[PDB]
Amino acid sequence: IQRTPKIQVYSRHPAENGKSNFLNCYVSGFHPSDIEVDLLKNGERIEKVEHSDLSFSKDWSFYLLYYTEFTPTEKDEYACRVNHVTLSQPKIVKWDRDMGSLVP
Amino acid sequence: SFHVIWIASFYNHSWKQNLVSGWLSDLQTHTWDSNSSTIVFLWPWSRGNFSNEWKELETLFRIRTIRSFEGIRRYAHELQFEYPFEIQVTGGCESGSFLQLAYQGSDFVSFQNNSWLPYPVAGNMAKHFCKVLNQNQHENDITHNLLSDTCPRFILGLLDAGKAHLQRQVKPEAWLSHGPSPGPGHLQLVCHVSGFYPKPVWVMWMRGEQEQQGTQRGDILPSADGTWYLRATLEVAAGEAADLSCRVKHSSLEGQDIVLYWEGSLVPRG
Ligand SMILES: CC(C)=CCC/C(C)=C/CC/C(C)=C/CO
Repeated sequence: IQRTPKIQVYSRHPAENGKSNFLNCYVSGFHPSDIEVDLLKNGERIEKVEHSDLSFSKDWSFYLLYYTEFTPTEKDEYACRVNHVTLSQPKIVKWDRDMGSLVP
Repeated sequence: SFHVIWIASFYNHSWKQNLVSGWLSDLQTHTWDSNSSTIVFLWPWSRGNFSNEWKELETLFRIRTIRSFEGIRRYAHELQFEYPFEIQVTGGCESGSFLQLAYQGSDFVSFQNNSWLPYPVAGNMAKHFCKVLNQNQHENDITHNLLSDTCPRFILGLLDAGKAHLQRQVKPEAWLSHGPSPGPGHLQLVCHVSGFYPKPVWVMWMRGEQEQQGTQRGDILPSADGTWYLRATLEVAAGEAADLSCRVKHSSLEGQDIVLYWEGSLVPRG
């Protein structure tokens, strides 16, 4: 039957402005295998994103890792956009990072 | 513990996609090239102790995939296979051996001792599929020898050649952040752990020596460099976030746990 994807976003290293890092989007638990996943920078699609080979778990649900090398700045906001036959609309999961304390 | 996965998506009678890959324990080691029709070796120790045997392994897999796709196309209507459908197969070994096939992501048939047996839930359509798969007993004997004999020879050439890879110890790094903040008056404390290998890891929020049993450990997620990632979250009231720390235990640290403290701009201090 059909299964909706679980979407989990994470960076390889702690967020540090000006330091190169890796943004990851692990999409798993979905069926069928046709899916479109995009990494977003300030709402704009990031080009030349790599993804691992399609695989599946013991329960036959598929999973994929999308990733790209990136350098965050203070204003930038990153997220993962996934569309699938189980979704009414593309689901967007943000990369949650701290920007330090708010007040100076 | 080597196993091979096989993904075949049948969009219609004249369009398809085929993805194949081999795995040692949890490390991907081989990939099939549909255009080149050859086995690609992800790592130098993926060739094993076999030299050139690979040409037969390729053409054997080439023939058996040619028969599979044409056989599925021929018997699709007889098997009540409705486009678009997907067939997944995983076959492997360990003392153990397995070969299972799924239709539309559900258990359909499995290869037991010397023949394909249907999963009783999959109904008469799986029994008819086993009739086609069990047409030639010599083909099933070849499948039996691949699982019981050919695979242990494959692990012999792979596990010994790449033992330094699976047993390597890579130290984790960790950091702290605020979570999406569930509930008014509460905070979500997030402890990230990335870059560690192998997979077993220990992470807990602490108040001194007292493990905080509210620690919600996420899934261990893969990283493209071969290491792993994990988030462990603790939800606390805004006032009682004092003297909290994240402690990470890992085999690579040799007892030198990583300890991070909810401190500084995280609190935030004055
Ligand atoms: C790699 C070895 C020696 C055994 C693993 C079992 C195997 C080759 C499974 C192939 C999966 C498959 C559906 C192939 C196309 O029929």
